[PDB]
Order: sequence, then structure tokens, then C-alpha cells
Amino acid sequence: SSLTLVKEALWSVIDQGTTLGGPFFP
Amino acid sequence: ILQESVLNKYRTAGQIAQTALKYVTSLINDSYHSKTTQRQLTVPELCLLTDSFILTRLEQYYKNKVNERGIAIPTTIDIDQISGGWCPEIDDTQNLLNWNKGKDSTFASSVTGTLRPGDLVKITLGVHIDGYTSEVSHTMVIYPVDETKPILQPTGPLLGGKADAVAAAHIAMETVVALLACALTPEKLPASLGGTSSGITGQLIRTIVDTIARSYNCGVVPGSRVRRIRRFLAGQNEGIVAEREYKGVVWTESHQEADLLSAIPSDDFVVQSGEVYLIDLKMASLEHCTKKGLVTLETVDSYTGKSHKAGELIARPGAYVRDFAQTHILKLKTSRQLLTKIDKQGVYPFKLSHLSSNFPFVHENEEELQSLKKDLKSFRLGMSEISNNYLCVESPIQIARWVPWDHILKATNPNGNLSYDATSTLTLPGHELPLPKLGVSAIKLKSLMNSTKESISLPVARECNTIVLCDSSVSTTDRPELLRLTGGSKTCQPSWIHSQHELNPQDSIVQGIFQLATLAKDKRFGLLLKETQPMKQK
Amino acid sequence: DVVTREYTINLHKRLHGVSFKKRAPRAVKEIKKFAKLHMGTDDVRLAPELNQAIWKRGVKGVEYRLRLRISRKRNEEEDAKNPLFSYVEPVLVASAKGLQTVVVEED
Amino acid sequence: AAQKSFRIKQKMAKAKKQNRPLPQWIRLRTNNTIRYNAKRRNWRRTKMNI
Amino acid sequence: AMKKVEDGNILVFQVSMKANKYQIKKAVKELYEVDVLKVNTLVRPNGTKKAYVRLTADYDALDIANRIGYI
Amino acid sequence: ANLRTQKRLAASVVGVGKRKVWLDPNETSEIAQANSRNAIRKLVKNGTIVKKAVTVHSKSRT
Amino acid sequence: QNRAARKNRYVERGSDVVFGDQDALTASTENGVKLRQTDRLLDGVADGSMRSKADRMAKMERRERNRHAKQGESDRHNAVSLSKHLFSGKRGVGKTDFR
Amino acid sequence: AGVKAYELRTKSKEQLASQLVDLKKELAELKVQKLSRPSLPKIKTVRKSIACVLTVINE
RNA sequence: UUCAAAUGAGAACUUUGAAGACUGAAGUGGGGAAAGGUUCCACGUCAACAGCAGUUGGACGUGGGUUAGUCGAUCCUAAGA
Ligand SMILES: [Mg+2]
Ligand SMILES: [Mg+2]
Ligand SMILES: [Mg+2]
Ligand SMILES: [Mg+2]
Ligand SMILES: [Mg+2]
Ligand SMILES: [Mg+2]
Ligand SMILES: [Mg+2]
Repeated sequence: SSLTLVKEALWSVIDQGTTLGGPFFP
Repeated sequence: ILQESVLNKYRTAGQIAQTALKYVTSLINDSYHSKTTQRQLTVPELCLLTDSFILTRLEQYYKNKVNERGIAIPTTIDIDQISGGWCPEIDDTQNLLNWNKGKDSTFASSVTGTLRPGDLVKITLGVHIDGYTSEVSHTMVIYPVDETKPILQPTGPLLGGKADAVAAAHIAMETVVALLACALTPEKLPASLGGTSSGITGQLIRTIVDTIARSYNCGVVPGSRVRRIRRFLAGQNEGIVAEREYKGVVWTESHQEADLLSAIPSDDFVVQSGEVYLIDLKMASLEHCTKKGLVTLETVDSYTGKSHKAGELIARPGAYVRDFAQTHILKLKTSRQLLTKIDKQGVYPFKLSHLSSNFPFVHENEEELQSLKKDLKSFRLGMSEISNNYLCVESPIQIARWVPWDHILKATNPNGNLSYDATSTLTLPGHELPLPKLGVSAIKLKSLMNSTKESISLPVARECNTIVLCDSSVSTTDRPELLRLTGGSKTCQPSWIHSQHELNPQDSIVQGIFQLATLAKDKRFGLLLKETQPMKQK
Repeated sequence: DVVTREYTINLHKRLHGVSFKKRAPRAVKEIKKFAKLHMGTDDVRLAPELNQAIWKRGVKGVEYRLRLRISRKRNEEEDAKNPLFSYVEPVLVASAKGLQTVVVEED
Repeated sequence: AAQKSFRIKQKMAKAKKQNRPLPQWIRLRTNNTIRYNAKRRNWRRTKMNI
Repeated sequence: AMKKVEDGNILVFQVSMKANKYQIKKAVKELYEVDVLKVNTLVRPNGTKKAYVRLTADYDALDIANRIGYI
Repeated sequence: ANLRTQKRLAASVVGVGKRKVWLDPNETSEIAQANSRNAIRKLVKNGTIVKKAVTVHSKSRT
Repeated sequence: QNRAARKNRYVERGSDVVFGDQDALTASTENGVKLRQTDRLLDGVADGSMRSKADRMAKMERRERNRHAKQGESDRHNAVSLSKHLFSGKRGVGKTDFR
Repeated sequence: AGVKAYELRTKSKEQLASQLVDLKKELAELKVQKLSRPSLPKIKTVRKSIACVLTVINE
């Protein structure tokens, strides 16, 4: 079943950094 | 068709929108950050003052030369989980307190009207002249005030999922602006980003936005769009009013399902010169999600007896939309007068306070506010019969929600595709398939969201700009350039945030984003972006 | 073929011996049959002013002769089963006596 | 009659409230054997007899 | 019923069958803190009692409608 | 279309019988929109609905 | 007439642009009810698929009474097997029961 | 949800009277909302809370 | 009884207009008593019923509507109980 295949696929799939602004009020 | 008059009307609308955004930012900073003001303004007060400011600024422009003008998007202030539609009227403060007594403190900021530190305040407003609409929306952060410092500054930057959402929204906004400006110079497109001979595509827009959101661990709220704007067709009511032609890229639960498995909008278009684009992006934080789930929307009603949930928000929407295709003669004289006033507005969403003769106020007086409330009482009386005959509808209040995939997969729906909400007043959200491949309808999805015990809400950050792609003849300097009517470093300046996530430089899309940023910063042999400046007041 | 003519119809010999309650309806049906004979059209439409002229002197007071203007025109609707139809109009004249079939030039 | 007594009017009110077909959600219940309103009354078919 | 709010400053209520006009007036004045000009009553064909309560000129039925929540 | 209610309302508003009320056959949608006596009054004012005159009963021969 | 025609001009507006060819914008109810009007028949069934299933069930159930030509659920006229005034006849030389 | 009899029984007469009045006000508000929303499950628990408060007072 | 237009898949029968007639104030008009009990009115709508038809209906489905110190009951007594 296509629904079964879709559900199986979804089940198998689900199974420094950055700094903006500054010390002030814009 | 771009022209001198059309460009001037767009520029005037954008200038008024930028000035209103500056006005609201200054008001909020005075109320909660500088603390110079004695009385702290509330959300309905800020919205009403913004609408009056927009009307008073627009009154001087194109008088007796343009048939129709006014507020396109009513001033909306959304906090954290609220993703849109929050513009409460001044006569609903006690109603909100009475409705939400005995509830949790999760929506305490919105219920009381007073902002709190750490809140993400999303301010949205639009101005139209002769149907040419310019819209702005900016997320900002509310901070606690330092005491030891001589200068008013925040104690520290924003940390966590809210910071992730703000960073993702800002980076996506800037990158999409640069990418759309690259459409006027197709030879300046990076090779790793896309074809040198190929143009700008909705597929490229979607993959850039999804890459940024996945890098910052955020989801795209199902209201986000990057679309084309024409006269009287700006998507001011996208989920309410249907449109004959659409050109843009949208994000939905269907798109989330398709990406997981990897009138109708399609990402099979090429961005063309001489066009106006609206970019509205909402990023929902996924910090608290320890599983893989789906982002959806919950509609807020005014009924307290529908459930017993402690963390439920009860409110009444403040904006209405007139359906000019529906005609019915009313029985109340007050209702007929209100309908005449509503028809005098146009095809944009309106507030009941906008229809008062006192509004906008010339001098802000307590007696003026009392007269406005007195008018609002009879306006509610007329609106009850107007809405009872389907002449006007509500723009809904929506909250971002997270539903895990395992609950959806374990759920059973005996109807499948055939199910739909028959009690829905609106046609467009009533007949919807958010999960076409799983055959789960909107009513079934709402049932699953209410039944799940791990259905949480997600904070949302929003950024929305309007741009025009002016060609060589349209532009001032004989070379094509992008006129950003709303947004920029002057009005939409990012707040102090810090995130532990960043773009990963080992990816081709990330390299293309870096090249887009570099070419946007290059003003000589790169892209030309001209930002609209806010007009001075004093 | 679009065409327009004027005729005189002898309703006296067509209504000879007819019951009094049926004289005007039979005059209507005879006029329709007359137009069908002269134009080959199964679709005949009578003007309401022509109906007034038929019914002017009550149910049993139909005039002996009527002067009619019959126009064969084109049926513009796609759903119609016939491409042509006839439209019958009254010709209010001094008298319906001593008149011959004539062709009216359409401008 | 127009000038009626309260007992008559109360019985008329009860009959008016009883005058209805089945709710549709009754038909969806498990093991439901009720398929129509077998006690339905109309003003021109069966008289109430006071 | 909503027409009477703007037409005669009149609120329309469904009240108990055992209540008379004195009890209706006292209950309205107690519950909504408004002076009642007069009360008219009828028994509906469904067996419930309907009361047209007209307030005095000092008070507006529109305010009471907005307070109750139906408008 | 069905204008029975509108004809009855026009007769009541004008103050004559249904035999004395004329509805414009070209303004059918405009008449069908009129569900109230106020709208009927508007139609009478703008001429969509007209009051006919009485049938004469002359007394000259008498 | 030229002055009147030049005065009577039609200028499009935003309503004509947006809702010129569109219609509806609101789901039409099955019983033609208003927004806050109760629907006795359909308020207990939220979704239109189950509404259609219930409608089909009622229509299939109606068929026998339709064949019996009842005016409705309330038409429950009962006929006797035999009428005594029709089957109690011994007519002598005298008074009869009918003409 | 709703009130609990053993929690009600630890209170005084005036507290129970105030709770009953508040429950009656909430019931009136719910009956106002019911005119627009035909399905309102909170009405049942408010009614049962009123009945329980009356039961404890009478006891 | 007739003509035209509209609605509709479908019009002898629905709607509007145009005509011809009738009840002829002891009416086919306008109100009531007894009786009926929502049949009143709006919206939706055609399976069954309207011994033809039907887009129409006193039919079917959902609702709205009956406001009194002065109109009646309520009070009085009659033949009577
Ligand atoms: Mg003979
Ligand atoms: Mg009374
Ligand atoms: Mg006679
Ligand atoms: Mg006569
Ligand atoms: Mg038949
Ligand atoms: Mg009727
Ligand atoms: Mg009925």
C-alpha cells in the first residue's frame, strides 16, 4: 500500500556562533 | 508597469511606514527601556497611537490627487508564541482580564498589555497610496535596564531559542533581499549558488531560507511568503481573500512533509525586472523540541467554556475584512451607517476605531478617548449584525504550535482525504489539506494537536520588507538597483542577541550566501541597494 | 436568411365556427401557423402589442383581417435548436383591406 | 382559540418543542437502531385532542 | 431584540416562569446596577418567559450589552 | 426570481392594494435585494416601484 | 445628452479590482442559517464527510415510507381491514342505509 | 475538573457562599457564550460544582 | 384565458411586466366567536404529498415572531351545581 510505504518512510526518517546588535537600545 | 508616479506613490508609502516604525520603536524604548516616561504604554495604546500617527502623516500627502489611501495593514504587536493578528482595541482590556482570569501566566504580557523583559515584540504595519502598498514588520527584544552604567544599555544580550529565531530571521531577510537584487544583474549570481546564465528561482529562494532555518534550528511558520505585489493586490488578506494569479514561494505543513520525505502557489517562476516583491518571514524556535515534529497554527477564540486548559489564550480579534462580493440589507440603522463607513474604507483590513470621526485625534485628550470609546460601543452594536450576515469576517489570531511526527503517524483517521471542517465560517481554511501525502485534513490536525500531551508552543521572530527592482530607465543612476521601501539599518536594526549556532562554511549554499553578502556590501562592482529613509518629525 | 415582409391574414375564415371562449387563443395559434407557413420557422414569437391587438375586443371579438409584419432573424444563442426564428409584429393601419404582401427593406 | 388557557398553551409549547426530526449524530452511534422519529406529529395529520 | 437597544433603550431577557415584574426589575437592578424604567413580559410559544426591560434615561442599554458580552 | 414578498411590502408601504403596485421589470435584482420596508420606500422614491392611478368610474352619463 | 453621458462615467475601484469576478468568500450553510443561528439537525456532526454519511443513511432509510407514499414521518394513517357499514348489508323493503 | 467535596468541607459558611456566588456568575457567563458556541463542555462541570457546594452547605 | 422577459437541466401551471375577464359591498373584500395549534414570517429546499405538472406550496429542513393599570379573563349574580 502506498500509504503504508509513506508511513514507513516517514517513520524511518524520524527514527563561536553569531552575534547581532550591541550594548544599546536601537 | 513601473512609472514615475507609481514609484513616487510607493516611495511615499514606504517613507510613511518607516516613520511609523521609528515612532513605535521610540515609544517602546521610552516606555520600557529608557524609563523616562512616567506612565508605561500598553499594547492597545501603542497600536492606536501608531494608527493615528500613520493617518496624520498620510493626510498631508496626495490630498485631492489620489482617490483612495489609508492604512493597509493595521498596527499589529505580536509577543513570543503569537504569530499574528494581535491588535486589540482599547475597549477590550477589562474583557481580556476577565476572560483570562484563572489562566496561566504564559500569555500574561498579551493579557495585561504590559511588556516584560526577554519578550520578542513583532511590530507590523502597512501603508497604501492609490492601492500601491508598502509593508514593514520588525522583531525587537525587550531587555532589563542596567543600573551601574551611566548610559542606558541592556544588562546582557538575548540568549537561547529567541536569539536563534531573531538571528535566523535577520539573516534570511538580508540574504533574500540580496538574492532578489541579484535578479537585475544575472551575471553577478554566484556559480555555486546557481546558474550563471540562469535567473532567480523560487527553488533557490526556498533552499536558501530552509538552509538558514536548519542551520539555526528553526522552522518556517506556515505564513511566510516571498511574493509579487501589484495594485490593490498586496496579500493583505492571503488566507481570507482568494486571488486569481499568484507568483511567489510559500511554506506550509505540506512543504514540511515533502521536505521530510525527500491560485496554488508554485516555486516555478523567474524573478523579473520592474516588479515589486513583499518578503515576510517568520522563524519559530526549536530549542525545546527534543524530537522531530511539525509546525502548525492554532486559532484563538473568545470562548472560555470550550475547554479546561490552563495555558489557553482567550481573546477577540481587532481587525476585520469586508467581503464586497456579499450583499445584504441590514435591519439596524446603526449597522447600515457602519456598513457605509466600512465601504468607504476599501479592500484593506480595518479596525473599528478607524471608523470613528474623532479618530485620528488632533490633540490627545481624555475626553477624545472617551468619545472614541462611546463611538466604539455603537460600532460593536452594528458590527454584530454586520458579521451575522457574512458581510465582514475576522482576521484570525494565530499561535505557533509544535506537534511531534510519531503522534501523527500513530493517529488514525477513518475519513482521510474526505474529511473537512463543515462548521468553518471561512472557505479557504475550512477546505485545507496540510498533509496531502498522509491524507490528514485541517480538522484532523487540530484534533491531533489538542489531543497530544507534548504539543508545545514556539516563540516566533518576524522580518518583513517590501522592495522594488528598478531597471535602468526607472533608476536614478542609469543602472538597475533594488529600492528597499521598508527595512534597513536605520529602522530594522537588529537587537543585542547571541546564538550558539552559525552557518556552516563547508556547504555550497552557505558559500553562496557569503558571496551574496559580500556583493551586497560591495557598492562599486557589486549590487546596488537603495534604502528608503524615514522622514523627520521635529 | 434575414428577411422582413408585411402580410394580411384573414382570421375570419380561420375562426369560422369556433367556440367563443377559444376565438382569441385560436387566433394566436393560427397566426403562429401562418408565420410558420410563410417563413419555414418552427420558432415563432409574437409581440405583446400584437397580443393586445388580437385581444382588444375581448375573447370573442377578433378582427376579420390583421396586417402583420413578420421578420425572420438569426437565433444568436448556441443552446437553441434552430438557427432562425420568426418575430411577428402588428401593423396598425387605417384599414386591413386591400393590402398585398410587401417586402420591407432593412436598414 | 386566541383567548386560550395557560394549561392549553403549555401543552402546545411542549408539542412545539417535540416537533422535530432526529439529530444526525444519533445515527452515527454504536449499535443505533433508531432510524426515524416514529412519534412525529403534524397539525394536519393527527389532532392532539386537547 | 438587538434593534430595541438602539430603538428604545430596552434589554431583552429570558426569565423564569415563576418570576413576576417586581422580581425581574429587582434582579436586573441588582445584577447590572441600572435603574429600570419599566418591564413588559410575555410567555413565548416554546414555554419560556421573555422580558422587555426598559432602563431610565440616565443609563444606556448599549453599555450593559457590551458588559454582558453579546453585542 | 420571486418578488411576491416585495409586491406585498410595496402594497403595504404605499397604502394601496397589490392591484395598484407596479414593479419595474428591468430592476429585478434591485427589487429582490429589498427585504425591508425601508428599502421598499427607497425603491418607491427612486421610481423602481410606482403607484398606479385608480380605474375611472365617470358620472357624466349619470 | 452628450453632457449627461460625459458626466455619467464609470471609474474602477479597489473593490472592482479585487472582488470584480470573485464570489462567495464564505461557506454557504446547508440550511441557509446565519452566523450565530443554531442548526438543530447538524450541530452535533462537526465534519462534512460524516454529515454526508448521515444524510445518505437518512435518504436510504426514507425509501419504504416513500414507496408507501407517506407525506412524512408524521403521516401514520391506519386503515381498517373491513368496514362494517360496507359489509353489513341486508336490504329489505323499507329504509336503506345509503342512496 | 470542578470542586471537590472534601476540600469544600474544610471551609466556613461565608467562604462557601462566596464560592457559590462566583460559580453562579461563571454559569451566567457560560450561558451567554452558549448562544454563539453550541458545544460548551465547561457548563457541566460548573453545574456540578454548584450542586456540590449546595450539598456541602446543607450537610 | 393569452403574449413577452427572467429563473431553471426541464415552464400550460413559479416571478415581473403586458392584455382579456370575474367576485360586484347579503363579495371571491375587511374583522371576529367556537375549533385548530404555529398552519403566521424569513432563509434554505424537492425524495414523498398537492388524483397532470411544478423551479411553486398550508409540503420538507433551520430559525424568527404574540410586550396592556385603561382590551378580556380575573369580580358579580342568572337557570342551575
Ligand atoms: Mg358550429
Ligand atoms: Mg401580558
Ligand atoms: Mg354573475
Ligand atoms: Mg361583472
Ligand atoms: Mg401529481
Ligand atoms: Mg405562507
Ligand atoms: Mg415549516
